[PDB]
Order: sequence, then structure tokens, then C-alpha cells
Amino acid sequence: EWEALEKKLAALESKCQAXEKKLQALEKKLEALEHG
Amino acid sequence: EWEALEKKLAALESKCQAXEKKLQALEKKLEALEHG
Amino acid sequence: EWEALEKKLAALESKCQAXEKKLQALEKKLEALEHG
Ligand SMILES: [Zn+2]
Ligand SMILES: [Zn+2]
Ligand SMILES: [Zn+2]
Repeated sequence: EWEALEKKLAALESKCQAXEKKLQALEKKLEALEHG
Repeated sequence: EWEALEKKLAALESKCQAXEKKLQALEKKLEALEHG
Repeated sequence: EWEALEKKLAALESKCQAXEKKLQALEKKLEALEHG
């Protein structure tokens, strides 16, 4: 339905937001290795 | 259209799902280096 | 609104597209370490 699609979009926004945070966390560990 | 937007949302859901799997795969390789 | 949801979806598509590019960039650095 329309309301189901709104909630689906909001959940996907939260998933990309967690995506960015997880990538930053991994970048931090990689950069420690790259300059260590 | 409405139907085009539904399919766009479903494709984006699949893209984030592949996102998570690719990040996990890279985390596995990084963790091997970090503790190796 | 409907138009707000269309723009929200387009912004999320751009965010996953940047997601993929950032993951590839990190994979490149990780692969340098893994075979270095
Ligand atoms: Zn660096
Ligand atoms: Zn570790
Ligand atoms: Zn490799």
C-alpha cells in the first residue's frame, strides 16, 4: 500500500545511514594499518 | 509513475542488502590483517 | 507528500551509488595491504 511504501523508504534511509557509519568504522581500522 | 516508484524502491532495497554483504566481506579481510 | 517521497527516493539512490564508490575505494586500499 501507500503507507507500506512510506515505511519501506524510511527503513531504507536508516539502513544507508548505518551503511555510512559502518564504512567509516572500517576505514578507521584500514587507515591504522595503512599508516602503521 | 506509481509502479515505477515501487520497482525503484525494491531495487534500492536489493542494492543496500548487497551493500551490507560486501561490507561484511571486506571486514573479514581487514580483520585478518588486523590480527595477523 | 507524494512529491516529497519521490525526492526522498532519488536522494537515497544517490546515497547508495556513493556507498558503492566508497566501498570500492576502501577495497582498493585493503587489497594493496593484503598483497603487499
Ligand atoms: Zn591512508
Ligand atoms: Zn579486529
Ligand atoms: Zn586480495
